[PDB]
Amino acid sequence: LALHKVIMVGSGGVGKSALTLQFMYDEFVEDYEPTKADSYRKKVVLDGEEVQIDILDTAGQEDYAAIRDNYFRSGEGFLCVFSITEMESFAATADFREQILRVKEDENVPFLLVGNKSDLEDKRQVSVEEAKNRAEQWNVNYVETSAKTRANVDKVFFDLMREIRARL
Ligand SMILES: Nc1nc2c(ncn2[C@@H]2O[C@H](COP(=O)(O)OP(=O)(O)O)[C@@H](O)[C@H]2O)c(=O)[nH]1
Ligand SMILES: *S(=O)(=O)c1ccc(S(=O)(=O)Nc2ncccc2Cl)cc1
Ligand SMILES: [Ca+2]
Ligand SMILES: [Cl-]
Repeated sequence: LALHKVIMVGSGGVGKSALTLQFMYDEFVEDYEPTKADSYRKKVVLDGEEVQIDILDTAGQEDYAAIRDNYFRSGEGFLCVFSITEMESFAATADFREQILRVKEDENVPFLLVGNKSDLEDKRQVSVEEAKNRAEQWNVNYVETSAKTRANVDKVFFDLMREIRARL
């Protein structure tokens, strides 16, 4: 099977693990150890083709730059997550983008900008407009998700795999 290597990136508390666990296990998991990184593998039928998705749920603990870069080098696509309720997590996505680009050397690397916690509209700090503008500047798609309601969870994983399939 095609193996699509996906890496979750984003600053702390944005929903990397919650998104991953909703996708993997159809549960909203609210207390996942913030410092625990893990890998997940699932067989999925992508546009009618059985493939395997491998998800690296990063947790920020790899501070050694060479090792962090080695992990990103092995990734084929990235879900770059921020929380719509934390402006600083949106700002932080620039850093992950730069890190990925330094390693992958390809501005067209499969990459979605993911604004999570869309079920907390009353706590929004990041406008849809400014996130769409950033996605336009980077030539990536912007999708808002909720790990709590499952809104667009399958979409971001499947659309990232579609980019991996098309581009690689
Ligand atoms: N309401 C809401 N809470 C969320 C959502 N995603 C994550 N959370 C909560 O935000 C906290 C941190 O999420 P987590 O996935 O552990 O963040 P990580 O550090 O990026 O892996 C947890 O308490 C989650 O329950 C979401 O879409 N909606
Ligand atoms: S490794 O498999 O021993 C390993 C994987 C992931 C981490 S981390 O998620 O805590 N940190 C990390 N890893 C890759 C890219 C960025 C970041 Cl922050 C640590 C070890
Ligand atoms: Ca986590
Ligand atoms: Cl792992």
